[PDB]
Amino acid sequence: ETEIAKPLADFAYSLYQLEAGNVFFSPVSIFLALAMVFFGSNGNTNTQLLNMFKRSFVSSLTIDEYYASLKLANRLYANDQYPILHPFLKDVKRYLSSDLVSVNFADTEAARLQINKWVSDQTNHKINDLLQSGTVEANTRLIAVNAIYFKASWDEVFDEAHTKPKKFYPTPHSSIKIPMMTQTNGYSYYETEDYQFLGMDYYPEYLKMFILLPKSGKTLSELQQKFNETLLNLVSKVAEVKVTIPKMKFEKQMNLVEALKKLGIEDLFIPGKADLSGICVKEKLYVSDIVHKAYLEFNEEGTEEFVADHPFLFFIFDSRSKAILFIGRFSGN
Repeated sequence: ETEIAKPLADFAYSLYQLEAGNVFFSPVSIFLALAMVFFGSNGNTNTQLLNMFKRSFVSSLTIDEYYASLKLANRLYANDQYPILHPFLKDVKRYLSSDLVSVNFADTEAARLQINKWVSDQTNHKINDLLQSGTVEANTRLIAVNAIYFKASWDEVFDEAHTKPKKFYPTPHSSIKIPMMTQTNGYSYYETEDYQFLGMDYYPEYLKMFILLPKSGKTLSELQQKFNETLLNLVSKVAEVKVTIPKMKFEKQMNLVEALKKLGIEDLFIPGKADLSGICVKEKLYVSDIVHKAYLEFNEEGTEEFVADHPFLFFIFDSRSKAILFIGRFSGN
């Protein structure tokens, strides 16, 4: 549980810094995807994986997460031609509640459609078309598709009649008028010279969303180069706040190969060089594409003093495991 939290949060931020005005993804979803190939990898492939996200222990994390709903859709799709080692299929289910499925890549479009529909199922049809065309090819060996579906009501829902459009400042010069939610209520709170830090509970209340709102004459960009830690900000919160935050919708699809390459994971995507001998010994597998989509709303109702009217960072936190389920940024597009 907590043993995973610290390298998970360090991985979360590292990817967040490689990122575009608004950002939204699930560190946990990608981290368990990496977990799957780590389990199946050896040699240099496995070392670059191990050095990236730092035997598991994650089976302790996975058991934490379920029971509103939180559903993981973590899955490898392996070309038909390849026999797959049985211990890997057992461990990936036992310790990660994930699996590898052998699939007919002949008829590339139909396989792609079957996968996107599988992903739709586990995401109550809110993560759809996760695979874009030309991510699968009749000779593709291994693709990883990756998402978490999170639906939860605010502990303290907003009164829709107070949702007034207000000025939001991508930069102190410029301005754009957007719908914002307001209410006055009890919230977790902490403050420095440089930012405010707000906690908004979901229900159940160990699910919370957090916002780091830069104060004073500091922009998000300069502040970002000073974290993360985010997990420590957790420990320091204690307050009644009048909260005004944008009411918005995040739907980010991301092909992660280039970010993960930049992070130091490379052999995994190189044919011939990738070592997935723990998945298939009778043929050379390699990852053509890891694809991730993340959906989430700032809604009066939840997912689907403090005025967040300039750029801010946000993350969705599970206090049980201390896991950063989602991390993101809102800059006004």
